[PDB]
Amino acid sequence: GNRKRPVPKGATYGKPTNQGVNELKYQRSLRATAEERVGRRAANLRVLNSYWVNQDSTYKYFEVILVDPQHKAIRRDARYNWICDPVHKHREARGLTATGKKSRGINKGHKFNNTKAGRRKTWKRQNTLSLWRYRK
Amino acid sequence: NPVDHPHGGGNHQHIGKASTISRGAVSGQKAGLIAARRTGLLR
Amino acid sequence: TVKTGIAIGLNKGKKVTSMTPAPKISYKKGAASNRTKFVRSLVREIAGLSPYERRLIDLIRNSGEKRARKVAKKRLGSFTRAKAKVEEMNNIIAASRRH
Amino acid sequence: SNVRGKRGKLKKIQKKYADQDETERLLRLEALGTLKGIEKQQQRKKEEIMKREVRE
Amino acid sequence: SATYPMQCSALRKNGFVVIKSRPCKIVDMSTSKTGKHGHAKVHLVAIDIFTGKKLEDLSPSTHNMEVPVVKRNEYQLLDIDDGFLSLMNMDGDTKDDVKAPEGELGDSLQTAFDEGKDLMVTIISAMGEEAAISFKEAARTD
Amino acid sequence: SKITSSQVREHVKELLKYSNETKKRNFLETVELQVGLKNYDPQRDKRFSGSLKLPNCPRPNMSICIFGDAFDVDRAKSCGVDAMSVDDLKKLNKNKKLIKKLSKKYNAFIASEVLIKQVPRLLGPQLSKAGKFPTPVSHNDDLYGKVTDVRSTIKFQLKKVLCLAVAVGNVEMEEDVLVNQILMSVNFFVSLLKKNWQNVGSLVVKSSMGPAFRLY
Amino acid sequence: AISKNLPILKNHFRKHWQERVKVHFDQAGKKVSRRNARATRAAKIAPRPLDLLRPVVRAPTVKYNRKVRAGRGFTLAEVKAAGLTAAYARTIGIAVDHRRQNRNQEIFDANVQRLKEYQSKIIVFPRNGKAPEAEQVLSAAATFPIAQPATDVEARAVQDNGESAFRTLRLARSEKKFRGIREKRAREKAEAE
RNA sequence: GAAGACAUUGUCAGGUGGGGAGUUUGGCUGGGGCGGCACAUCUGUUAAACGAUAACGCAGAUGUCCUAAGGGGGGCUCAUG
RNA sequence: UUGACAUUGUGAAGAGACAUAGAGGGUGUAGAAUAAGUGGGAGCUUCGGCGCCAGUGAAAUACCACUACCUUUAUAGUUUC
RNA sequence: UUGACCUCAAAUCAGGUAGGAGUACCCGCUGAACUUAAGCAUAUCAAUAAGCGGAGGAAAAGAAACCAACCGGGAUUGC
Ligand SMILES: [Mg+2]
Ligand SMILES: [Mg+2]
Repeated sequence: GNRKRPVPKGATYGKPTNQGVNELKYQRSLRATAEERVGRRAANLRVLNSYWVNQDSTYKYFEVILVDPQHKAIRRDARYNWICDPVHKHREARGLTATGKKSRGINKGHKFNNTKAGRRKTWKRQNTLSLWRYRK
Repeated sequence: NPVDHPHGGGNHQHIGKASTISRGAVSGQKAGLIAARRTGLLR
Repeated sequence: TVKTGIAIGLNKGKKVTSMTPAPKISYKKGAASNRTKFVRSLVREIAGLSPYERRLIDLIRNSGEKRARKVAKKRLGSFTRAKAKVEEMNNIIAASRRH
Repeated sequence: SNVRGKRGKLKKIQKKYADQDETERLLRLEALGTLKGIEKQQQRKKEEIMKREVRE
Repeated sequence: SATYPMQCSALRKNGFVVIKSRPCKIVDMSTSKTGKHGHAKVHLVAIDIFTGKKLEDLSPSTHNMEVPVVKRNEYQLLDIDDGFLSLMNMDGDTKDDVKAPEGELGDSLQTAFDEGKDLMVTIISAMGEEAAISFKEAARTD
Repeated sequence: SKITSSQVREHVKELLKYSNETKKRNFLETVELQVGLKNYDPQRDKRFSGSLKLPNCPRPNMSICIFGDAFDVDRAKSCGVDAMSVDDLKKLNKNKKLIKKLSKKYNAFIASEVLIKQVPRLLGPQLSKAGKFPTPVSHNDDLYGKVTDVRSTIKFQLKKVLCLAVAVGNVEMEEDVLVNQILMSVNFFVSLLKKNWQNVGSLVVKSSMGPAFRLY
Repeated sequence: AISKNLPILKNHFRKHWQERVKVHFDQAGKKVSRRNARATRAAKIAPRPLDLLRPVVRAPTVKYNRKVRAGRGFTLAEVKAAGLTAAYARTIGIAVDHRRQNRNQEIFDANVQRLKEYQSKIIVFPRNGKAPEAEQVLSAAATFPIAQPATDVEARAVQDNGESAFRTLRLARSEKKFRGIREKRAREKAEAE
């Protein structure tokens, strides 16, 4: 379901464009918050991927694949030892998994001009004022 | 005082609107006779 | 499909001698192989039909392909998928009638 | 039971008036005043016939 | 247009207003100052012409209220059958669209037509709905 | 318009083929339009009533009476149309059997503007009950012209029954005239009808002593 | 606000623009460090020429198709016509682009010729032994410049045959404009019994 | 034990909802309020014999009406005594 | 608060509504009769009989069609409650 | 009776790993109002401030389910 806005008694204290409480939607996916809770449960592991298995009216069910970056079978085996690099701590928390990149909008094309190298990065890049030594 | 109750306020102590309150009323409104089928002293 | 040599018209552009390069293998991604055809036929035999496919079978039997395509367009996304689905269900009806 | 807006009433009787007897039913409708309304509707039918009779 | 605007203070007694999209005829008007500094508010009590219900509204005096166009028209009866009057206009036009009145006016009109008087019927038009209000008898031109 | 001119032309062709050649009748056969309207209530909805004058007359010889004054009766002598005066109507003395006989005698009535007031007072409401009520005529207008007009009148009035019928014309007219008159009558009917071309239950064309033909 | 006869200005400075102001004070120092990086890279790859060989290739749009420029890498068909595999070309310093195609024989021949001259000009060392040092140059692009092709000769004979080159353009535009209606009329004429 | 594919839960849709949120609540003016409109206009006058010219100056008017009460032509002369 | 869809499976009965295939049906009184209404109709005839003039009745009768309202069977029917 | 398998546990079992700090720059979530519109509600401020989660010396992105419509170009990033 949706994300109810956590305000006491529905009062938002602002302009009427921000008075919505009920029909607001979370920007990340249920798959994303599922693997993020799994990563917090096993912080010594690394989240690789996730997949849907089942659902009902109340819950959605996912299975999360995790890899141990301290086990010697992953310290060796050069196909997988890239996960032991410290830049991959909490990929699911930084949105670097498959559904994380899907929710961040990282794709090539004219349909992704807002979100292609990072939405906030592009916003800073096109809201920066660039002044040179010899003013153009 | 009217900040404290629906019945508060006025230059005379009086209720104002009718004191019979709908069952579909919300919290803070249900002060009075809630969902009264009839009122008054029957004889 | 040769160009005309002038800047506007039907086949505008400069005439250059063509080469017709070698075909890329990625252009045949959706091509059906024998092994996947065999797998798809076997799992269709094993699993049978979904409920909307069953009621589509009833709609070709009773109310005709126009109502079948309308219901399949409502059920699936687009009219193209609806036309392909109604065509393959008509094939299932013909094959089961042969059975 | 096949006219409009009757099943909405029939749900409420199953919800809250399933365990009831006719003495209590007559007491509650007399205390709620619907019986007077039923009486006046049948009375209005009676003067609907009666005015035609007086015309004739 | 069917209806035209007016001001509350411009309104006065025995005039027509639109209240809750109903043609209404005013019986009572009362103006009371809101606060000592403020403008007075107009409280209007009116009766629907067709249904007879009592409708009231209060508004600012400077506010504009909607006003219907009411036309009263004079006709002669031809027949009363199935609850629908049949009327006859000057220059010989005939309408049967008017439903017969359902109250004591309708009863008195039915008895008068049964015992055979020549009856003059006043029907009013306001906002696309039509009704009969009163009947007289033609004293001359029998 | 759901109904098409070519379909009207076709159905008129077998209609006139049956009426003229295969089974001819001695009396002149009138072509009838019989309509039934759908999803409509006489009690609640507004009762539509309207009239149109066809260019070529459906019934040339139908009986008409002119209630009239001295000038109207003197003109009616020239017109050749039956008339009774105000003195004659007073003679009648509101006797029900004789006025019922007159109502079954004459299909149509034409009355003067002056006397149309007391036509109900001398004659009563049985004309409104029958549905034949006199049509107004004035001193300025031509009586024989309005006799031709009333003989060419087509009237749709709702009443209580949800089915109507009018006489479009004769069998003996020309095919294009019959097509044009039936098309303009259907157009007039749907113009009177609210929510047009969807509250049309059925349209039937027929000839007198002929089978029905269904146009939608 | 609005005032004397002046043009309407659109200055987008209603955000907190003073939080994002980049003044390039480090232009000169950045240039110096950039030259330092080039020199240390050249010393690290001390015989090799600091950049790969790029193909000549035709610029995309109608505004720029009159010009020719440098591409990303050579086509696999081009390197097979030159007579060496793509992996070997990548190891000896030839940029290979697996995703561009050859539809133009002149561009194909130019790139094959350019690869032939590169293979004639380079020296490839043995992988094990002597390393006969050979005094690097720093720019394969400067040793193989991109040349615009000569499209015509500067003097010819006038060949006039009466079409004015304006009627031709106008008629071509007209037949493109009224193409599809003519096959529509032809189709209904054909299916008219 | 009870209840049972109904409740519950999720998403949409209609109603209700000063319990709560945000905001508004004309101008002229012999102070403001009430009153009036001098707020868009028209005639006569103030107005000082070109034009312009104020006041909550004076006497009034407008938010329409007309297939002729418009256009052309012909004939005739009106109020009153 | 109300409705829909999902959660949501498994079984029996009883009603109702449409599609299109066809059947029959209509009794206040008066009037030769059982008048559902409309509209055409003065000639239709198969009997040379029935209508028409005429009787009664709000409504008139042959010979034509149409439209409702009823009951009535059936479909690899469509469906709702 | 004995021996497996599956699933679930317990150990101060053998060996490991996570938390907190910093946070200028980076990757996300969440999220205003003052202000401007000469009033104000959409809008603007701003996909910003505040709040929360997570990294590195950079991070992120990255080798097309791309751009194009041309004689076509050819991962990403930056000017
Ligand atoms: Mg939630
Ligand atoms: Mg109080």
